[PDB]
Amino acid sequence: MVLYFIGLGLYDERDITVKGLEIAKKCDYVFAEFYTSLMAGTTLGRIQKLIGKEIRVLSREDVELNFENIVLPLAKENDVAFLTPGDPLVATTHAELRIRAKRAGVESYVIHAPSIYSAVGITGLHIYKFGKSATVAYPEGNWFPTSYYDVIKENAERGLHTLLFLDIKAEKRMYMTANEAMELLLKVEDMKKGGVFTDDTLVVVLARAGSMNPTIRAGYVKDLIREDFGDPPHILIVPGKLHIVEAEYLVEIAGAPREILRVNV
Amino acid sequence: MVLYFIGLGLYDERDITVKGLEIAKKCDYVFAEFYTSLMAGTTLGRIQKLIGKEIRVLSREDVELNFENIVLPLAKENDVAFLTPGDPLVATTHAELRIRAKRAGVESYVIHAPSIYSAVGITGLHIYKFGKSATVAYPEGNWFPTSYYDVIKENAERGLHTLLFLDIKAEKRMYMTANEAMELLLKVEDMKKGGVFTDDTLVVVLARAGSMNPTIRAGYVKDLIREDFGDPPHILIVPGKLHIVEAEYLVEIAGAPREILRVNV
Ligand SMILES: Nc1ncnc2c1ncn2[C@@H]1O[C@H](CSCC[C@H](N)C(=O)O)[C@@H](O)[C@H]1O
Ligand code: NA
Repeated sequence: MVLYFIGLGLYDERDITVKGLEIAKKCDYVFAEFYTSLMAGTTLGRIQKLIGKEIRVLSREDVELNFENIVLPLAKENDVAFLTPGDPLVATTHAELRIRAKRAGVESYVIHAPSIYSAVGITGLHIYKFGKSATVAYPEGNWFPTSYYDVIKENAERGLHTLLFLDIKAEKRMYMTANEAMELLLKVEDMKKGGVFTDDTLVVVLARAGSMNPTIRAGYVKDLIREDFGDPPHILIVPGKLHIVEAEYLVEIAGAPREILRVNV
Repeated sequence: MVLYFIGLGLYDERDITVKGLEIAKKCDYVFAEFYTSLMAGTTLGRIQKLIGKEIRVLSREDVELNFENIVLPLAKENDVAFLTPGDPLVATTHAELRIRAKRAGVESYVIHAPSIYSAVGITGLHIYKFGKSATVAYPEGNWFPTSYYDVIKENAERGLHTLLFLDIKAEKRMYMTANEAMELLLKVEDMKKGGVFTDDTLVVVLARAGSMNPTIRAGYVKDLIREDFGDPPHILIVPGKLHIVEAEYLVEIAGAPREILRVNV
């Protein structure tokens, strides 16, 4: 009679909380999805071994179209868990799944876990200063989307930071690197020419947040565009004007050039 | 000879990640602060019991003025952990403490935990639609803070949601309720009269996120300003322009007036 939305956290199988683990262990059925994101620091096998339960993976369609025919029926006479990378309900369409549960007479509870939305605090950038967030999508065919560029513009204009999620093809396991995101943004700049993203723009790259050894690099596009940040997933941030304390952290921790202490403050 | 920043999570001791628990267990010394937030469902004893160590609790002054004199010296010869509610680097100034660590030749690692910043996802409001954040601070003497009012205005003009962290005076055991935040906001409106926060403004209250039954309520200020949302901590959110599914969730899950379903696109 109960459905548990449980977050898996950032990087590996140990990123789930103690509460999430113990609750999952007591569930009769455990489902998971890896289409909104993947756990690059672990495998399904390692997660299953840790939880001690067989885990049935669900595709995007399984969830978006048939959540009520696959997960909810079991939740009527059993304790069921639905695992997702990060913190539950962060992915835009997941909150609606709770309405589906209610509609079916099923109780649902949320067990939180670390999300990149909060984990980016490791970049030293004040989290109250982040503005609207966006996702950089690959152009294709006659389709060349650029809304994420306008997001950066509206945020930076008000001195706010822009968190940028990079395109991902979970099924094909293809990730968009920060390098690719930068090249794309430079391309969008040439078309819109709004003075939003150029070789002189300061950016921050966060990779493998949650791991014990994340990659945190900050610098100008002209110097980072071809730099190797390691294996995905990569997160890109376009800071607004910096707090001197933010800049100092970026210099001392993320290896940013001293130049930002005078140029971007 | 290392220093761990380890988040404890939202509500109780079980909100710590498995990674944080296992690392915290093997540390030689364990320090912690409980003034940046409130973990309503646990006690120091329960935390110590879970980690199996003696925890030395530090005050804001101990940290902000003497972190390098109390914590760092021990990190040079041992493995030290510094625990904090939620995520250690979110809406705190703890990030700067990593600079101090580095300058003392001490390596530091950050272990994230669920934060209120991402937990807002449980309100049904799209996480990427949040704009600049702010803190409703208690007036002191003749000093009446009001900047947070302007943040709401700026975000609202952009159709973005506003997350409002609520004040806390831990040494006086004072935790601002959403009710007090609303009262203070109406007073600021009377002063500025920008039509930003009135009896008719739709707001959302999230109380004790991290618990199994958090209080999630949405509605007009006039109706919620005196409602009892239970014990602290609370956060207040003034949504911007709503998507239909967001309104649907607020109505079905947060008990908002059915009339907000009719969004004025
Ligand atoms: N579980 C919870 N429920 C509701 N509000 C919470 C909360 N935890 C923190 N807050 C809010 O945030 C304020 C502390 S700000 C510090 C936040 C912390 N580092 C984190 O990552 O969550 C509180 O005064 C309160 O307004
Ligand atoms: Na945000």
